[PDB]
Amino acid sequence: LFPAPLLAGVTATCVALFVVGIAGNLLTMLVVSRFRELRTTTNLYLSSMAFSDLLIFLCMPLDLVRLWQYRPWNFGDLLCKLFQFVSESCTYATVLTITALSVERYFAICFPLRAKVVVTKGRVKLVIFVIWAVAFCSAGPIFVLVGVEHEWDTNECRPTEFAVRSGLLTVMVWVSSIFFFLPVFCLTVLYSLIGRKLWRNHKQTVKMLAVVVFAFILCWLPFHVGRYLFSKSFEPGSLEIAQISQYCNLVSFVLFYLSAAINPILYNIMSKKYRVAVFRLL
Amino acid sequence: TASIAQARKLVEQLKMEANIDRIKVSKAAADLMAYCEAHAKEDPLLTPVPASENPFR
Amino acid sequence: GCTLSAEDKAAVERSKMIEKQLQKDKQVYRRTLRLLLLGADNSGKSTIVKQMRIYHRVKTSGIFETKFQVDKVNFHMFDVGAQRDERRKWIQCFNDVTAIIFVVDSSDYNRLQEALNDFKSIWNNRWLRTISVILFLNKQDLLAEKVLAGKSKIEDYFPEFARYTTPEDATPEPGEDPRVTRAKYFIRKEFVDISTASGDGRHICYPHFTCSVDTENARRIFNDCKDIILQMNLREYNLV
Amino acid sequence: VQLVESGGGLVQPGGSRKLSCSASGFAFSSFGMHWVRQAPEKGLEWVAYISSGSGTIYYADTVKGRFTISRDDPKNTLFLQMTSLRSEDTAMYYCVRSIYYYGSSPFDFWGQGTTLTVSDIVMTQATSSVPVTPGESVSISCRSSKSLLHSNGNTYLYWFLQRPGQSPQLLIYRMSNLASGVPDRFSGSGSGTAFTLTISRLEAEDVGVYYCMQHLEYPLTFGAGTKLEL
Amino acid sequence: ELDQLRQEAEQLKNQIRDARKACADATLSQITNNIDPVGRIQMRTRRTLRGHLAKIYAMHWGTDSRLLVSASQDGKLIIWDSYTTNKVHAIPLRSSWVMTCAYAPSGNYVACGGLDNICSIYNLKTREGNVRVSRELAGHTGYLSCCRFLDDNQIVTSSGDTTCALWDIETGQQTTTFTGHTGDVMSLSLAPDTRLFVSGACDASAKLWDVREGMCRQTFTGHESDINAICFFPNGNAFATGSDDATCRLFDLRADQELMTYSHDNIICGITSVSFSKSGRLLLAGYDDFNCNVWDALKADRAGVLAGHDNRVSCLGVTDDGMAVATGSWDSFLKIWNGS
Amino acid sequence: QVQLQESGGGLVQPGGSLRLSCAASGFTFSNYKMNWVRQAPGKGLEWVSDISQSGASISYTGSVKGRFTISRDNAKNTLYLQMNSLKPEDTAVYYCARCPAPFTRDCFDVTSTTYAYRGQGTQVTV
Ligand SMILES: CN(C)N(C)C(=O)[C@@]1(Cc2ccccc2)CCCN(C(=O)[C@@H](Cc2c[nH]c3ccccc23)NC(=O)C(C)(C)N)C1
Repeated sequence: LFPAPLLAGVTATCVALFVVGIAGNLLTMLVVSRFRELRTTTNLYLSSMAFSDLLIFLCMPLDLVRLWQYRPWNFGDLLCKLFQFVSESCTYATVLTITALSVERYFAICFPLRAKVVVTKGRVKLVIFVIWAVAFCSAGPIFVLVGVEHEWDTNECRPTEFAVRSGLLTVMVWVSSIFFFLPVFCLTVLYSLIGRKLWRNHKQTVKMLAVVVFAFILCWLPFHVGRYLFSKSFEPGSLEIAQISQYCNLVSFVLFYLSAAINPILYNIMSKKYRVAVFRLL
Repeated sequence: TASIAQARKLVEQLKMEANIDRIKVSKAAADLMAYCEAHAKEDPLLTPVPASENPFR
Repeated sequence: GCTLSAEDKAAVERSKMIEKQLQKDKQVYRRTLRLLLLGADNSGKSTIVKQMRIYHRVKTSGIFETKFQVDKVNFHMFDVGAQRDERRKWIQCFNDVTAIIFVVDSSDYNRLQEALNDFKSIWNNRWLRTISVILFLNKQDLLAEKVLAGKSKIEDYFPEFARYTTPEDATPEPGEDPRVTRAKYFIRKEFVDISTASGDGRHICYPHFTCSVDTENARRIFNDCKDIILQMNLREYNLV
Repeated sequence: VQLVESGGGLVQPGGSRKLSCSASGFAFSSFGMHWVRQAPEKGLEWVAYISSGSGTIYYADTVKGRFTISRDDPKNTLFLQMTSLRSEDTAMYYCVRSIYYYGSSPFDFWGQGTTLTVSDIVMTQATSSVPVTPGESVSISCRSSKSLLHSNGNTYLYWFLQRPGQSPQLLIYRMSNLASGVPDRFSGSGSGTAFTLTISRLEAEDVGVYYCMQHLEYPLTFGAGTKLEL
Repeated sequence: ELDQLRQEAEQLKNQIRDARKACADATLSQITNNIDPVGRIQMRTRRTLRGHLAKIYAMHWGTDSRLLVSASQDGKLIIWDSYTTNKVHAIPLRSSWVMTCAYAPSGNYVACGGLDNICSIYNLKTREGNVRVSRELAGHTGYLSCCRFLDDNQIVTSSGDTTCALWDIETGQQTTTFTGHTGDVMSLSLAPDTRLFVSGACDASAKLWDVREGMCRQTFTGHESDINAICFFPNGNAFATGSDDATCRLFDLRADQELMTYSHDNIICGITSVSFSKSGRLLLAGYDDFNCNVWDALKADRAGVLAGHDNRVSCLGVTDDGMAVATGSWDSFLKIWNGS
Repeated sequence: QVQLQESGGGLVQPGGSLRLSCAASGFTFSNYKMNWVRQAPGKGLEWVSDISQSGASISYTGSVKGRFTISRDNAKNTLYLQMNSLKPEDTAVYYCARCPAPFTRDCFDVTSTTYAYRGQGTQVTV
């Protein structure tokens, strides 16, 4: 659909993001595992996000092939379903872990002594397990929506025409939009409270929290607006909406892989313990 | 009058410690070297043992 | 497990039970906050621990410990007794306490420089770099009487007092003479200057003006420890 | 240290009984407990095992589905609930301590036992009766179907002495180590399959029946018993 | 009268120095110059013992080279099975601030002490199945630095106050007191024959004591700062020390002198622990830097480095058979090191 | 063998001057921070002055500030204290104290009753 040079440039930027994200996630996992002192409560969530982003990036080349070439899907139906299941589960786990980090930071800042009394790692691992279970159970209706569509000469991994006709598409759209509406509210409110507490010096902590929330909204709002436009693109009367839904989803694709690349920088750059650990690796 | 008592005690200690027969440093170093050489084969850290004999591997 | 005899399995089970008990001990160890109380013989920290005892033994006893609770938070204060003058060796055991409580008798200016040197040594120590200090400038009424009498002068021992003027922004207690405020602010400024001369990022000093009748020292310790824990949480949670 | 057993008596061949073992004088919660029964005019027979924590429970094959073992650490009581009691369940049941760590001495203290009347490695002790006189040397031997030596280097062979009218008393644990309170005249040795117990100078106190037990695997099995008599 | 006594002491010190210089005909490094180098000593962490909540100050090996004991400021003593990493015992202490550990040569008792000026002995092998405190020795007026068992009924302690004492455990009384030092005695090493022992205090000197006579025999005074560690050569005719200055030094009993120094320009931290190899050719020292350096005793060279811990190394010990080295540190972890 | 010997001292008229010296041996003078302490009769030891390893950082007590000057000569292994305009309150025994450990900013027990790295002192009378 899109002109060839545009897809070449998008592929170059995507592979650069792939390199950056793979390096960042590997470094984060190695640093957390190697050092017992850096095995803090927040580092468990950071490691879970690193694993989720690593799986998302390991799934990237099939996505680039799927947009880039429209090559026939000779890989099978089961792989077509499993690939998108893994991707969706990883995205849900990422956003849930972001929300969990926001909540933990709020509780540890506004109520320090009570947080140190109550917060324990044994509950943290349980929270991580519940997060992953919720991801695997909210991304589980993707074995019905997604299937290989023919017309073996031409094949693509695409949402199923029966799912589209029956109406599962809009329900899944709203279920996914919940995963945007809740994390944005939690991040915004809790980080505003943290900044208000710290603002009563401390300028960079608040500015960094505002960059983090702005990056979250910047990267995740187009993803769900593009999904809404895609779901609405299937109406036979929707002619003008096709080009916008196309370039909206391509931009959401690029910001989707931008999120997995920028998450380690946003959450690991100000530690001053991560930095010395990395320089200790040498 | 505690300072003079302490000084007397220190003088007595120095007097006792001065009367000691001392051997040469060459002989003492030779003795240390000989002990090190005679027990070299019994040192697991100096000469590591095979993994079949190591209780920690 | 495989290639383990029955006695080996029972020994492993006993070790696991020991680890369980160790975790139960670890939770309680993490709950409480440990403080080290320091001062001189004229500081009056004995009255401070006596009034902490409101919040609820061999002759050669090396350490005295008192416990108290503020808002369901357990504090453990350790007072050093029956030890020699040399502190360079046994002070390293308190390099992981939450805070150091330094008590100073501000009434007499003869030993104020000794207290300042003690504060310098505590602040600049290699193993006490991380620890914050809660500074109590005790015996405020005696200092007020000494500065109202006019017999004793602070410029004799601190010549820069004559050039000192109290800051325009200040919060004097009602009914307090300007001379008392100037003396108190200069005395606190000495310690604050020492504190801010180096290592301000890692640890913070918390100066207070207390007395023998004052009964709010427990709340002050609670608030300062809350701020210390807040700073530690900011450091740990990748916020800074 | 004291273990006192309660329960036992005339029971029908279909009834249910509960045995209790009250412990005092030692840290009960940190010891594993065993039940051992001895049929009238017969040898010992292991029954059940509950660990220091209640995680691990073992049973003999003959009582696996009917018996159950439990402990009440605050009360320092050990129980054994028995159901579907048969005529071969008539024996005297003992309460045995056992603590396991590097260098411990399991099976050291036995209870006085309570009698009940109802209306696998093979350990071989060839000898049954031996005539002795005080001031002599005697040797008691036993054999094992399976090699008792382990990769650890331990052998896991135990020797007990049951004097007439008393409970068994541990003599040697893990085939060579002498138990505390046991005279130095007793010595233990043997290969990985055949073992021997030596008494240097006999006394009137040494007269009794001697049993050998293996602790390599469960169930724990005993020997027939070699009886020394004057 | 004081001036005359000071002059006499100065004259005696001068003549002692002259006598020591007369015997210094050759250096240790000159004699061992043609000896072959040890090479490179590579060691790996075989086991890592976890379970302590706070920093570890002391550890000790059993006479069977399998069992350990360690102390932390949580107020806990843990006895480990080094072969299988099993915790055999866990002993809660009455005072959190514990500075030292000792394991009885028989293996029936364990002692400890610290900021409380008391040495507490615990009975490991009781008929009740628990570890209980057997005796509290309460004569010292300063913090307890080191403990060393002589028998099941005799123990030698060094304390923050300048004295050292020998105790009778059954009666709980000081049999002998050693009163030579002028600073905190920080370490203590028993001789193989257990007829003598050495100590290092917060002055720059070390003293050789006679256990039975209860008096000082020699003083060595070679370092520049506080001595933190001391250990005996396996022969029993020499010993080594570690001090706040970066150097470690080897002293000689028979020649009454100092044999060689173990220092490097890149080392500007203090030595916390000192131990020897079974053959005596390797000297292992822990540092304020989070590493441990292996030294060649005969020729002052750094054969290898132990770089596992991520905090200050506080304790160090070598088994009686020379099989392994255990290293404790302020990050609350113990590591067992072995060769290849 | 750590040794510290003080040289200057004597009877001084009020408004006079003195110069104290402290020849040090048994340690590397360059790596240690040096102090001056005094003990007036009927009082405890008081810290007087202080100087770092290179002389960059110098500190005085308020009682003697503006009159006393401390300096060191790392090549000659000696420590100096120039006492100008002496007062009758300055009659004490002056000691030359050594910091316990090298490469450190903090000195702990220089004014302790029994300190190992301190001199025998010199008498100054005004
Ligand atoms: C051209 N556009 C209009 N078309 C036809 C598309 O299919 C797209 C463009 C695109 C083609 C190829 C490569 C990259 C982007 C636009 C839409 C997105 N999308 C997807 O595949 C979805 C399917 C889906 C899963 N849960 C839902 C819930 C509600 C609606 C939809 C879905 N999955 C994913 O986004 C990930 C990366 C998580 N696996 C692809």
